[PDB]
Amino acid sequence: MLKHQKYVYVDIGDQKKFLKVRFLKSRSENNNPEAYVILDKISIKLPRNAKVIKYEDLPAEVKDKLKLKL
Amino acid sequence: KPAKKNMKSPGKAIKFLRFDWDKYYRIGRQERWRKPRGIDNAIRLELKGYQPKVKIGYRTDKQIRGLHPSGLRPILVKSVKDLEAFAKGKQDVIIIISSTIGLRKRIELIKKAEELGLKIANR
Amino acid sequence: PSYVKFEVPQELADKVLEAVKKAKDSGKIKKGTNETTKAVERSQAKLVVIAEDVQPEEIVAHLPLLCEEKKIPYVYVPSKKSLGEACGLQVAAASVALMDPGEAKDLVDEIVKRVNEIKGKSS
Amino acid sequence: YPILSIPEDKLAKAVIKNIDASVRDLYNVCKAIRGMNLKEAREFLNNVLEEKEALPFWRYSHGTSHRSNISRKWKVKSGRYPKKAIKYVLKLLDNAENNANSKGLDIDNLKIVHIAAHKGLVLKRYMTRAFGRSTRKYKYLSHIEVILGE
Amino acid sequence: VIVDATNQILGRMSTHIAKLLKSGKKVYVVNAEKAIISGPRSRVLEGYSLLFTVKTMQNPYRQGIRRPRNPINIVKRTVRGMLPKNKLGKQIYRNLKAYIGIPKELEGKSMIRFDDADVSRLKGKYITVAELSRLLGGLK
RNA sequence: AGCAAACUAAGUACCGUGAGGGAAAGCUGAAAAGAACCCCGGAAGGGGGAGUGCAAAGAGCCUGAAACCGGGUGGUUAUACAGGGUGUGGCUCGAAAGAAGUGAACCCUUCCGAAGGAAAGGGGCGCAAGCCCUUAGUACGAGGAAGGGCGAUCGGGGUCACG
RNA sequence: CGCCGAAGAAGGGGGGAGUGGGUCACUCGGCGUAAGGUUGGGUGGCAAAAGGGGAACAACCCAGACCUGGGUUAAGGCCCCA
RNA sequence: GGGUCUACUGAGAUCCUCUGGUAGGGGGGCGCUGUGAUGGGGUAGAAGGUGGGUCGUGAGAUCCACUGGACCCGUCACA
Repeated sequence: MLKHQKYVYVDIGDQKKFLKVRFLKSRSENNNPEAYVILDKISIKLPRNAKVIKYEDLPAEVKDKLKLKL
Repeated sequence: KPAKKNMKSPGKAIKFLRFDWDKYYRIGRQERWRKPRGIDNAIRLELKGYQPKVKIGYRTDKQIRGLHPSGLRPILVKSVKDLEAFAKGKQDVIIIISSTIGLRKRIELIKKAEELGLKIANR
Repeated sequence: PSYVKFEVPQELADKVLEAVKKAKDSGKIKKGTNETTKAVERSQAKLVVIAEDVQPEEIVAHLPLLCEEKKIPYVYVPSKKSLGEACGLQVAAASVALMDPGEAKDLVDEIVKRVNEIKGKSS
Repeated sequence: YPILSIPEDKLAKAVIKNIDASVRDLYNVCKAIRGMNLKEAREFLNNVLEEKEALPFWRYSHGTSHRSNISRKWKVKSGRYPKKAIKYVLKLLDNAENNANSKGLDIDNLKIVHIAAHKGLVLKRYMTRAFGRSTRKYKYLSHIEVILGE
Repeated sequence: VIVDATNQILGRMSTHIAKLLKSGKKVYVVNAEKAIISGPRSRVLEGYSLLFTVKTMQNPYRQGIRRPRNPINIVKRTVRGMLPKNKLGKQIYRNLKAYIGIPKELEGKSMIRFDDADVSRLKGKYITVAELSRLLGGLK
């Protein structure tokens, strides 16, 4: 189901835990916050066909709601 | 409340799998129970130590019979409308948001609970 | 907000959490109301965080007066779930106290002094 | 394509399709050189190609008996020469370093980190025993994959 | 833990060994050739001779095989064949040692007897262990 | 399965000298966009790398179970059993889905107490083996209640040791 | 006398069956010397009756398994296996 | 099983009592596929599969991660 790339997993510390939210290919921006809706689903292993994003890749505005969970 | 766990932990339930599930794989993956209607069969004869034949006597207590493991009452939901008919109030039941509901409907659906003080498991 | 006495803006209460985050790593933190409350009586506490959303409230409502009589600073924080994860816990935590900031010396202090004026105008 | 631990840019993957090599004998091959460096492995096979020493079997031993050419791999004393099999394996690993050469690696310091043995595809023919009967004479194919890296 | 079987009844002395065995403490026996069995010479040999297959002997005692004829062979089967048949029964049997005379390094330690196994409890007509191997095939 | 028949031909291939009997076999995505191009091999819709495209499980093409076999993860073996449930453990997985920091797990302390049910001492009796009254239905107790102290894993899954 | 009975009912009617090869133990027969033979009377299991002992066991003794837990007991046994 | 309360028809309280099991009879309950409906609903985030939580004596139910890539359940009644 991940192959649709209608989800994106979050890399934090690249350790053995991973976070996932639903990405928006629309909204056309790199700083757009609304293209990202935070959920609460920490995952043990990185899924096979998953698409990975780095924590530093996030817009700085959204780091706030996330680093606390880190 | 303190008398919730004090029968399940000592009264350790039994998987109750089919008679002779161990030998042949054609049963194990079936992973259920049946009543052996045989003659030379064993458990129907109640021979010792053979995951003894199911019987009614192993019930759970009616005070908690089918209670949610958190103690509340398990009742499911399927759409926004079902919420209003919550029984009594948030004090004795817990809700399982649909296993199949969509997120674009979940986001509003989930918000409806905590504003009413409900308890949600599949958050 | 029954036990809550004065309002703290979000821009201030949030600033506690990263210090709390900066506390757990290289300092001592108590999790558990029966433990955290004992810190006040043992006078071992220095900073206290209180969640203004508990239910019921009397389990935490008695802390603000008992901590005040020993003249120890404390603050109200939005969500126990946010605090619970800040405790590295998968579940919320209601009462948490600061045993030692460790490396958090330079930021715990101004929080204590810069909340007094809010309480200073709050009598 | 199993192990994905070491960073990929230092790995070489090459695979082969539907080749005549009785997997019954191929089982030795993957356990033959697993983790050994390619260099000695290549001639190790060549050594067995002209019977300097045999090759170990581990359990499919029926038919093949003790040589006097086997002590490198310890408890093994079952030796048989799988040339029609092993020829492919040499032929297969040849296709490997082409990838390695493609991406700028060091040939000598490479590691056989995964070698794959697998059932091939099935071909259907019928033998002919006596008494107006018929029997099974299927020709068993094979697929062998290998993972090379530094 | 060390026990002397001098002037003790092997069958009787055997018993409290076993409980010590089931206890889980390592034991020893010395001067085992000094136990006795009630009965006249004919029977006690005959009651043992019946089991023979062949004669010879060609190792140090260590085997423990289907037919005992060394002086400290006989004690073992009498103590072994009186032990649990479950897996620990074998494992407990590993913790027993047999001896003739006195091992040097165990002299300076205590020993105990089983009063129930005293010869005095028996009327008479007994034979010492070491006498058996003379007839049983033990050159010693 | 649906008449045999949904398919490149179905009474077709075929078995029978003959009247006759009588099969099997569907899905590429919407658009072939069918992987141009570069390296290996001679080649193989073969390998590798790149590219198309939401997605390539891209020709053997929807989804893809087991019996199977191979690599790996986790335990684990050459004094020794079939197996399973069972007690004690050891080692391992534990993101969510179960408990749980609004207190798990673990220690104490106090209390209540079913049936049932002691012992030392005392005295007496019996050759002895013991009993009799007392100590006493007391201590004890299956179960259940309170407090405290401790402080975060337990429940759970896998294997193995031995009973 | 005793027991069941209007909480749960002498008689009457009605729907639906399987069952017609038994065996053994004890006990009183017959046939036959005999027989884990056959053939009768009475009782008991078993058949369809687990659980404990007899070494394992359809029938021998104890004794009829709603379940978990505690305790006391039966037939038997109490040197070790246990 | 037998002797009190509520409900546009099943749900509660209390008391006594009964508790091996084939041939056989009888009482009640879950699942599969379709029809009618159905406060009803659910869907490009379904179905199914794999593994694993939780409910239920069970019959089974129900859930979480992933895979999938286009249609699918709850209740009643009926076949």
